[PDB]
Amino acid sequence: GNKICQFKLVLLGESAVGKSSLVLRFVKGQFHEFQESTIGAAFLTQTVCLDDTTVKFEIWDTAGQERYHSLAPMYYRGAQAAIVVYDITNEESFARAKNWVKELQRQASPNIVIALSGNKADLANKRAVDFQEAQSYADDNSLLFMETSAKTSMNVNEIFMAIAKKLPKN
Ligand SMILES: Nc1nc2c(ncn2[C@@H]2O[C@H](COP(=O)(O)OP(=O)(O)NP(=O)(O)O)[C@@H](O)[C@H]2O)c(=O)[nH]1
Ligand SMILES: [Mg+2]
Repeated sequence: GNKICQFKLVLLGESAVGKSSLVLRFVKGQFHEFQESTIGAAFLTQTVCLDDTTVKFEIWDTAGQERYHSLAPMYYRGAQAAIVVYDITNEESFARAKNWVKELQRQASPNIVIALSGNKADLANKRAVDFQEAQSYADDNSLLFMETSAKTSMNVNEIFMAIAKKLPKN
């Protein structure tokens, strides 16, 4: 089809949950076991086919370390969507994700679409966050939830595409 559109997506979450890995998997079909912690933010783009539309994702991959918290609004101001990422093996990272969700609900655009990624789902033998508990949390907060693995690719294209399908369209 011959339509085109573009939107801004921000990833937020505790350091080491796999934000950069998810973006690299989606954008480059790449996964690096040895990824350096991000400084401030990184920016990448992917263009995909969705139905009749060529959709360009402008992706802001934020640094999750607490020392960068005050920069976050620069990165989510203006975003049409967010993915808040946690690590399914780390309950504290899940708690931190909930606080990022609260911040977005209070301070981001009121029409932002927010997804929740329970990442590192390939490490389910070390699970700390019950799937159904996270799904219920997501449902109660109007969040798109998927468990993902940047390492295997599980649900990575799916979560990004599902967001793009739910961006307002008349
Ligand atoms: N097993 C597994 N490891 C993963 C997965 N996603 C990321 N990792 C690993 O987790 C580590 C941290 O990933 P990274 O993408 O740098 O995390 P981040 O959220 O961008 N960290 P920061 O916020 O500090 O930039 C890396 O060693 C990476 O290989 C995944 O789905 N499964
Ligand atoms: Mg990173």
